[PDB]
Amino acid sequence: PYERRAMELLKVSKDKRALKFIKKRVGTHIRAKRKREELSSVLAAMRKAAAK
Amino acid sequence: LKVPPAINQFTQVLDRQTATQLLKLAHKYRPETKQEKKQRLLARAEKKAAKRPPVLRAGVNTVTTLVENKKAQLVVIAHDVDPIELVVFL
Amino acid sequence: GAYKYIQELWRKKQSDVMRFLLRVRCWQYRQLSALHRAPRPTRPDKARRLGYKAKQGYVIYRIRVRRGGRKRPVPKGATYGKPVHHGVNQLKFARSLQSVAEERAGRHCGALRVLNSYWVGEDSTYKFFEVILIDPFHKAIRRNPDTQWITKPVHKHREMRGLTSAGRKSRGLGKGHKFHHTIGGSRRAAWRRRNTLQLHRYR
Amino acid sequence: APSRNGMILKPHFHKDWQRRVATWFNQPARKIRRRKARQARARRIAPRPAAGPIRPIVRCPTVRYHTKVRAGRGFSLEELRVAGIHKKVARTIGISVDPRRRNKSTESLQANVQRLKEYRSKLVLFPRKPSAPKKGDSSAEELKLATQLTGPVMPIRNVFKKEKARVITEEEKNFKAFASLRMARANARLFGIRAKRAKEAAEQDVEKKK
Amino acid sequence: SAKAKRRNTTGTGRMRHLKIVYRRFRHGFREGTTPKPK
RNA sequence: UAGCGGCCCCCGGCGCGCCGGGCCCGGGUCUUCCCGGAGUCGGGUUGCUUGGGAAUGCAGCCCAAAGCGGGUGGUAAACUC
RNA sequence: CGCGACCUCAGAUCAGACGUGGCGACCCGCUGAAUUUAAGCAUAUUAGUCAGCGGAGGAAAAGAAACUAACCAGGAUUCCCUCAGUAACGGCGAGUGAACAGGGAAGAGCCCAGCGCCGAAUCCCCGCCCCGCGGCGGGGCGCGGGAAAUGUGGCGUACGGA
Ligand SMILES: [Mg+2]
Ligand SMILES: [Mg+2]
Ligand SMILES: [Mg+2]
Ligand SMILES: [Mg+2]
Ligand SMILES: [Mg+2]
Ligand SMILES: [Mg+2]
Ligand SMILES: [Mg+2]
Ligand SMILES: [Mg+2]
Ligand SMILES: [Mg+2]
Ligand SMILES: [Mg+2]
Ligand SMILES: [Mg+2]
Ligand SMILES: [Mg+2]
Ligand SMILES: [Mg+2]
Ligand SMILES: [Mg+2]
Ligand SMILES: [Mg+2]
Ligand SMILES: [Mg+2]
Ligand SMILES: [Mg+2]
Ligand SMILES: [Mg+2]
Ligand SMILES: [Mg+2]
Ligand SMILES: [Mg+2]
Ligand SMILES: [Mg+2]
Ligand SMILES: [Mg+2]
Repeated sequence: PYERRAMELLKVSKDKRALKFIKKRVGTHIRAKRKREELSSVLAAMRKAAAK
Repeated sequence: LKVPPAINQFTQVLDRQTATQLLKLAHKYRPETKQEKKQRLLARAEKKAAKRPPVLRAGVNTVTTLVENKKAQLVVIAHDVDPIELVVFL
Repeated sequence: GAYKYIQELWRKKQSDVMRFLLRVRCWQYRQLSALHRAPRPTRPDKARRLGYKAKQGYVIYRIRVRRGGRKRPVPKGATYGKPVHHGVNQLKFARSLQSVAEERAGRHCGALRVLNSYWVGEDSTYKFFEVILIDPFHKAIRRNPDTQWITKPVHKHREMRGLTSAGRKSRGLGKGHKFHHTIGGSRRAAWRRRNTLQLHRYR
Repeated sequence: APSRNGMILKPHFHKDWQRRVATWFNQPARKIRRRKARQARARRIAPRPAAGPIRPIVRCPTVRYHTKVRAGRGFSLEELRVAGIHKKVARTIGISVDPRRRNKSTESLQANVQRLKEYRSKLVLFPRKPSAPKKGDSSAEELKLATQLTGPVMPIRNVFKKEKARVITEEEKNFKAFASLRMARANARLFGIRAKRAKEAAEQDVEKKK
Repeated sequence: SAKAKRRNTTGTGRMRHLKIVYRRFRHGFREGTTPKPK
């Protein structure tokens, strides 16, 4: 559920508070960062499926 | 409770008439009983003195490995196993 | 192999599906009695990783543990003494609840012999566990040389001496700069060695 | 209650110390029970080396001690692999092993190889079954001469090379040690900032120029 | 009460089995045989 | 009492000759594939303890992960090798 | 409805087995004080100590690196000497207080799961027959009976391996 909600933040383009939210729950900066990039790429997959 | 679809799917089961045909098929390719095993090895001992046909393949780990191997054409499953996590993904 | 699938699945504990299954188990067990024998393992993976072997002489006991801390066992407040040791309510017991469960099962089933344990579920009030026990006299075990080390009489009541996965952690043993107090056998023997005078013959 | 003068000092005799005193009247008997067990072991494993297997040369760590040499745990996996020995057999004839060790230095690896070669030469190996000697075995004279080796087998002696009386050039006369030292410490210290001021000056110069 | 301990311990009474176990151990728990008669 | 002094019993100890069974395993070379243990790490927070001081260890609650990843590198942090 | 597979749970003076208490000098895991010191006392100290509870052996526990280092590098554990009354902690007062490197005693290393190959190639018990039987075993024979695909055995485990 938190991953879904942070995704909805990436949709509404609030990348800093989304990061804040993840860092608040999980703790460190690196883990939060690598998790964020993964979620951006799966949203890219949605961009691909809407494209083709 | 609100049951998620990945479990609900087991309620859709195979019909009686087609299922009987399936069992009709396995009845031909049954694996060998123990007593016949001693007699076949005894006859094989006679063969020693003087190719297996296809059969069923059992066990989840077997099934899945040789699914990755893309050999099996047909996979039958049982609906009522007690911890479902075993089969869900398959 | 399916087991690897099973593993990452049970790691996906937050997922809605796993949540549902654990939720049903926790209800079910809450309605059952607080200690009883399961006929087959709930987690086949955890058992195989830990040592379980589908053979005769292996039993699995489910146990319900009450949660929370340790208030001091004393009548009113009245802890007679100094304001340092007045503390009492928000105090925490040194060992886990998991080792507590193991302890209770081992004491009840004295003849048996405790291998290891794993987690299954939890409410607010309760945790739940699955303790793996063994019969040390069935010949399936005696004759198999890998396992006949448990039959030896040293390992009676391991959980009581803290040699189970939980008991090792309370001992505070480890390698390196973070685990100096235990150098030697244990925390106790360290203190003995540092606080003994060796009065020699010759001095 | 201190009178005029002393070392101020903090003795630790507040704990109940008179309880835990270890007296050492054991000692002589302990020495004997060791000595007896050692003689009985050597009597048991009669011709094998008493000390145990040979152990390799190793450099000491820490700037203080790194001139010395010790015995190690066992011969490395590369020293064995290179000498051409299956490690388990190497295990069986009394050669110390440890796998975990790395081997960065070439002189160490290579000298340990030399040391094993001398050992492998001297070794007087007996048959499994006496009736049929094999290819990889010793001669009858060698079996006759076999006898225990007392003390540590192949002792580690720290040799020093002798340098004859050289003639000094005037160049050697000129070289300035002290200045080179203080200079090099300074460049190492300041190394990072030279690059930081350089990047800032080049970056500002390029934006200002272009 | 260490004195209370000493009032009641093993040495005190018979030890009618336990004293002879020490004797059986002295000869390695030999069993069932006898010596040769004359 | 001394003495590589004697005699008599029991038990063990290393050796040798033979029977009835099991085990039929290796050393290198080149080519193609394979490889890891979750309510656990980690974080916030509370209380005890330790020489460990922006928390050495342990536990309780709550949160809750990764896979060219992770931990450690004795002053917190971001970047970096 | 009745009959039959399984699943889950009971009862049996069922056939065969095991636990239950003692001793507690030495050992292991918990819980856990105050006298007292500071010229007073309240944090510290006394002290993870006496006292309480449980469990063991002739020894126990420990143990083969989620290591030390930061040098041209060392290499499981345990114990002795030294590092040391040091770095550090503390109404910075009273006092408390380690480790690594170095020389020695002894010196031994290993095993699963998984990932995968192999007609489950595995196991226990009964019955019958032969030998032997004061540490209840070796062998042969049963459309004798169960366990086991919710995974038994062989190879093999991070030092790579097939
Ligand atoms: Mg405590
Ligand atoms: Mg004076
Ligand atoms: Mg010796
Ligand atoms: Mg005499
Ligand atoms: Mg303290
Ligand atoms: Mg913990
Ligand atoms: Mg530091
Ligand atoms: Mg009975
Ligand atoms: Mg007792
Ligand atoms: Mg006072
Ligand atoms: Mg006074
Ligand atoms: Mg006073
Ligand atoms: Mg204290
Ligand atoms: Mg203290
Ligand atoms: Mg005993
Ligand atoms: Mg032990
Ligand atoms: Mg241990
Ligand atoms: Mg270990
Ligand atoms: Mg060190
Ligand atoms: Mg092994
Ligand atoms: Mg094995
Ligand atoms: Mg396995």
